[PDB]
Amino acid sequence: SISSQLSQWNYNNNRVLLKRSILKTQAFMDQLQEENNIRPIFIAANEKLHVLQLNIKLDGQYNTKEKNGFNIEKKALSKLFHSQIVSVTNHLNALKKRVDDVSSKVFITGDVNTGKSALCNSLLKQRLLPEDQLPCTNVFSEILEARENDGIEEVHAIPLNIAPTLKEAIDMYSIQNPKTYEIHTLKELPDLVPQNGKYALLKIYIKDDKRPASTSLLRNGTVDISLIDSPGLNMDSLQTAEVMSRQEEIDLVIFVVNAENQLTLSAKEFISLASREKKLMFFVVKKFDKIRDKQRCKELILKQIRDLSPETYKRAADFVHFVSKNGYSSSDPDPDFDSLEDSLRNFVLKKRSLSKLLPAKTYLSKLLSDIIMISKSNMKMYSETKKELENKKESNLLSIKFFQSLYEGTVAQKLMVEEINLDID
Amino acid sequence: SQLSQWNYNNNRVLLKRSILKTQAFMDQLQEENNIRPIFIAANDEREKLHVLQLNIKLDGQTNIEKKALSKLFHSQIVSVTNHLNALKKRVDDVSSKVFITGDVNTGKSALCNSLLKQRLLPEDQLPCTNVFSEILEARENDGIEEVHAIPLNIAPTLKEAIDMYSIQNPKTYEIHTLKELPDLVPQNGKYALLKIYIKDDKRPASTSLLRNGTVDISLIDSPGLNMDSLQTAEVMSRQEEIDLVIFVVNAENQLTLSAKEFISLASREKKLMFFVVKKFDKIRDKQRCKELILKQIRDLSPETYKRAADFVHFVSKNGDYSDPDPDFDSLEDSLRNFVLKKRSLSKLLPAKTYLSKLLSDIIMISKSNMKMYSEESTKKELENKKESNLLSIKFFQSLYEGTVAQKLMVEEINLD
Ligand SMILES: Nc1nc2c(ncn2[C@@H]2O[C@H](COP(=O)(O)OP(=O)(O)OP(=O)(O)O)[C@@H](O)[C@H]2O)c(=O)[nH]1
Ligand SMILES: Nc1nc2c(ncn2[C@@H]2O[C@H](COP(=O)(O)OP(=O)(O)OP(=O)(O)O)[C@@H](O)[C@H]2O)c(=O)[nH]1
Ligand SMILES: [Mg+2]
Ligand SMILES: [Mg+2]
Ligand code: NA
Ligand code: NA
Repeated sequence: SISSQLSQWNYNNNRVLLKRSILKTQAFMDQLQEENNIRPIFIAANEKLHVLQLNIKLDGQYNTKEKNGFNIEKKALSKLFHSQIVSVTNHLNALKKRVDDVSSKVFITGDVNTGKSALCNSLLKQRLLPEDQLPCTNVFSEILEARENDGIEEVHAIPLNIAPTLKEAIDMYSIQNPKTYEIHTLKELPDLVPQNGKYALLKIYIKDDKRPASTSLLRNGTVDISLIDSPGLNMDSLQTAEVMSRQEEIDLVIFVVNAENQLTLSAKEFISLASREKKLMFFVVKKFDKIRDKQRCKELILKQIRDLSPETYKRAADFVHFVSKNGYSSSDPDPDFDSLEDSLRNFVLKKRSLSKLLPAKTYLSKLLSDIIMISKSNMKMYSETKKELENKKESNLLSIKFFQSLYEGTVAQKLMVEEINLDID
Repeated sequence: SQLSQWNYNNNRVLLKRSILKTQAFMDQLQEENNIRPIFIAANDEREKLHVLQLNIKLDGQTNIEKKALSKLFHSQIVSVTNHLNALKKRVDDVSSKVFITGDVNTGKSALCNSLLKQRLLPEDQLPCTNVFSEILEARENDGIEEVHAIPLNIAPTLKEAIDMYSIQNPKTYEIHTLKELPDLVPQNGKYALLKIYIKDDKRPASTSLLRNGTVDISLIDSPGLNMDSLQTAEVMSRQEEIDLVIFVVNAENQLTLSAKEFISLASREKKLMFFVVKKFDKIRDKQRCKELILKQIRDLSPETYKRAADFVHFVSKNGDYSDPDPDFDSLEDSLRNFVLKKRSLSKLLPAKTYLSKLLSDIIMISKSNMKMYSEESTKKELENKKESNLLSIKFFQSLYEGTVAQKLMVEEINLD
């Protein structure tokens, strides 16, 4: 208890440190946007940024080995860069809201038909979420404890018509404000989960009465936990975008891998984007019982995880798992699943600083790195009609002082962020 | 049948001329866009375009002015120009290249082995085919059954490496036997394409597909979609260089997003393609899985849907003929009908469909650019800017009259 009390003490301290770091990194962000507005900055270069990358893609156009670049002039690129500034600011606010929150939101996502719904059902030891051979979950399914809903086991279907976008409709939901959700029982879930054109979020309130609290995930007595079953990747273009959007508003990712396909391209597109903030995530490989070349399949998944996120591969004993339990509490042990359940429980409940706060430090360190790289480039370059020349030389000097100060500030802030130690437990 | 082939050769010559005329229209637009940018719309809006649609996406992330948009659209011109080149090569070729592609682990290689009734191409549960494996009749290689492996280092990129290939030029390929095939197919970082010469003597010519005696056929086993970003890109590019598509669908997933991205792009020219639903024996809800796939076919290509009996097939034939299969026999019969008998539909129609689509887009671009300049800063700038407007208006007047006339030329090519 003394170690658990030191962890809670350390966690609340680091929570305060990262909240201030987000505040000041956002202020460096705000300085960039204000500077880019008055005189455009330099984005071109001939290595790459982590978060502030400006990558232009033509829809329906695939470059096999083409130059890209497109040779857009400076002023047009900076107007597109402003969208990258807004995107990072929204992500920064998503991290700040998560840091202030004390609850841990777990995200179980992956390609279509990998077994995410079956894995969530396994975590609760009850067949609650619909599972099907054909594409099933089309609406985000969030399982919560029944305490918040006064102890009634029912489903709150968040309608999509209450807000212009999905994110705004989810944020609108409050149990005290009816008609922002429709009351449904637990038994219409097969009818609710495919209606992606009607509902944005399914608030599923249940009681984790099955299995005692010492080894139950939702009823741990320590941390409020939220379980979110995600629609499949590689199905719809908008569906993928919505899954991308959720990743920024959840604390923990459990990525479900189909053993035959290994990490697919649609899967790599998610993990690499999540890696902007999430140094560590869970990789659960289902349907491994089918594989007959297990050793070669073994090495192929790990080799891909090593590249997509080497910290997870470094800690593969706790984060890489190969389960076969499919569509509970049977007389059979199933040690593969129990080992994931213990590793998961240990991560969410004992290592708060690692499970909850590490995404903030990783993103801050990466975002500050980019602002350092951007300042360095604009410095070297700004160092390099007649009537219009006098004001162009004056404006160039007015921003070389800006990028000099912004350079100095972010080099300092990066070193300050590294002073935070989240691997205490 | 003697008369029927005379109309085929005439249309092959008629399409060849329209391709050369549209190729020149493309060059003129690219030349004009370089000296003075053109007016284009980014989103769909109304009166949308078929092939020259310009949709912008910032990679990694539920604005832009005239100059910058035209630089973006220039790369779309060269893609259409390169696509027009690949079509011109196809109308030149009297053979039919059949492309068997789809998502990873759908059964692309297994379907090729079934069409040849021979366990030739490697099959594996885990991702296997990474190099384009194309199968020819051994009569083109002096009757020698071997593998010609085209190295990738012989040319800067992959496309030029295949066109470099010549059986008479040595070391532009590497001689390999058929048994080593499991070792060459995963080396996408070393080889660009595998030339596989076999003899289709396992079944008589009346039922064989490669040795039919009527039409030269080439069977191409494709790397799986949704694996690598570059690997998917080369699959996009190979589509433009083949005459027929056999899309292999994974039954439990139906048409994935990566699948829809192939088909929708191939729909720009190919109104008809084959859909083989493999692993259908494992499906529990066969009726609902059938309906799901068919509905997706209807939206992705209605022409294939109205002929679903000839193009949409559900086969349980798998890897793991050392007994005939009725569901699979219906696939080969309909396939043989498409490549051998209905040559004008399977070989010439793609060229015509692209031309009618592209020419329709030039007309709209020319018409819209035309009226838009007709609406309207130092004194030196204005006088030069005015003359450039007059120069671009006169250009699009010529391009409008040229492509409207070429539109009628293409629509009067009667295939049936
Ligand atoms: N052999 C085996 N079958 C599995 C496993 N996990 C799921 N399945 C089966 O594969 C199918 C997929 O079940 P789901 O729970 O719905 O997986 P999903 O990721 O949620 O699929 P979608 O929601 O539609 O995107 C089900 O029929 C399961 O019975 C597994 O670990 N091993
Ligand atoms: N049940 C069933 N299994 C199949 C079927 N076709 C192939 N398989 C099996 O699924 C696996 C796929 O093998 P492949 O022939 O290489 O399929 P593929 O499309 O070429 O996969 P890649 O080349 O790696 O992209 C093999 O182990 C086959 O035995 C089928 O129609 N039904
Ligand atoms: Mg699901
Ligand atoms: Mg294959
Ligand atoms: Na499913
Ligand atoms: Na395979």
